[PDB]
Amino acid sequence: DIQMTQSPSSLSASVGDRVTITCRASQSVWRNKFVAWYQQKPGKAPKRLIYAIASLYSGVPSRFSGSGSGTDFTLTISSLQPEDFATYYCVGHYGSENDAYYAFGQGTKVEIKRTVAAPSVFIFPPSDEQLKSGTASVVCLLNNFYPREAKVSWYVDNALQSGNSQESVTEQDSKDSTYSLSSTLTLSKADYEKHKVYACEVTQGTTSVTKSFNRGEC
Amino acid sequence: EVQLVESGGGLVQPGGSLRLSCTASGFSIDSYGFSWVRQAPGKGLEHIGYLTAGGRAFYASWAKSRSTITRNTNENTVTLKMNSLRAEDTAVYYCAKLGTGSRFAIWGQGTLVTVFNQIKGPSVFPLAPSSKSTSGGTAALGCLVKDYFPEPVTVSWNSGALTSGVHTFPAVLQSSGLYSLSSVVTVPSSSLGTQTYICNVNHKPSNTKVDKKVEPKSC
Ligand SMILES: [Cl-]
Ligand SMILES: [Cl-]
Repeated sequence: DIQMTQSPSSLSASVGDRVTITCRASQSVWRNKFVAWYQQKPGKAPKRLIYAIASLYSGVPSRFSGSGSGTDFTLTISSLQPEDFATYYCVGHYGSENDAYYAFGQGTKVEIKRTVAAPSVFIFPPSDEQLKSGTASVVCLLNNFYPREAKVSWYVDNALQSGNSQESVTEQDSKDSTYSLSSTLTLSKADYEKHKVYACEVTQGTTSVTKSFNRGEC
Repeated sequence: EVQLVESGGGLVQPGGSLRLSCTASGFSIDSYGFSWVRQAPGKGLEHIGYLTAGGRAFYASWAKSRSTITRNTNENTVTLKMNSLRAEDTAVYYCAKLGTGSRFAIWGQGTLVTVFNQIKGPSVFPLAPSSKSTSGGTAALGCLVKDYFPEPVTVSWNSGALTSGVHTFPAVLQSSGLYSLSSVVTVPSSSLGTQTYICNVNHKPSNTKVDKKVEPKSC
């Protein structure tokens, strides 16, 4: 049936940059113009910005414009603002006497470039309560930093860990456009009590910050 | 005035069915075509099917074998039924007039359907503020929310009174097949002796709520 092929899947741009998002319909859309653009911010429903290729809905800022010709459609953001952090979707309609179909593009995640910012780093030992369950979780927090790319390595008695940790990252903040990131190391109680020095090593660029603790010591 | 409201969301076992109603107010449901759309957690939007103003139903090919879209003018509703559900069918389901080429566009608020092979309430452990917390500076603390299923869990701090500086991470799927997440907050280190900090963890799927006071650990 109909597909909408959207690119790029993601982009990062500085405030005031011009942003271009494209969508190619797999065949001609209804009346060559039944394409809309939607915006979705974290935790909210999709909001329509533009319809019929280029009609800006009332109250949508004029820095959003739509264009299109043939089966190609483009969303342009002329001066990217901080409140424009979102995922954008094209949606097209195909119709005939015996057809009525719709297709969403995959979405384009737009993130706002900002000045590099180093994380505040925190390490948290496992709780005594958890240890009674037979498992120990060691948590490392990288708070309010930029860019998102960071290497987080776990060391147990100076031994580099592999395969026993998982990371999670927040969505870009609305106040400072930063991220926060957690890395959680999971060990058996037996192994946790078998070692003393626990360290989380955070590397961004040319700098490594290591936060550690000694099991049992205050 | 003009509104669409989805109802019928909930928990479904694999192989089960969902049945969602979309109730219109302010206009007649038979005067426009309406789509059903869904979004898996953290994923994109997927069109399921569309019921024309004329009352003809057209389905995305993948949905045709187990989806039915109907309309009831007396109740002013459009309805989605989908059977033989799998985990991949977990999503927020919306009804909508998508307005690809017309001025009128309207979406319901969305209703969550969760296809679950298991139920398990979370264990909650403190992420205690470090003893090395900087005096007159900033401390980090939180709660570790471990080993629950299905998603989601919600976390507030001090019953919603503490929002500044809170980060609740997206959950990760552990190798055990269970979810885990942490929620952290930064606070003045000078508050640690005086201000009580409680994380409120809610896991509706298991009807479980945990409130955990997080305090500096004893030396
Ligand atoms: Cl028309
Ligand atoms: Cl779609």
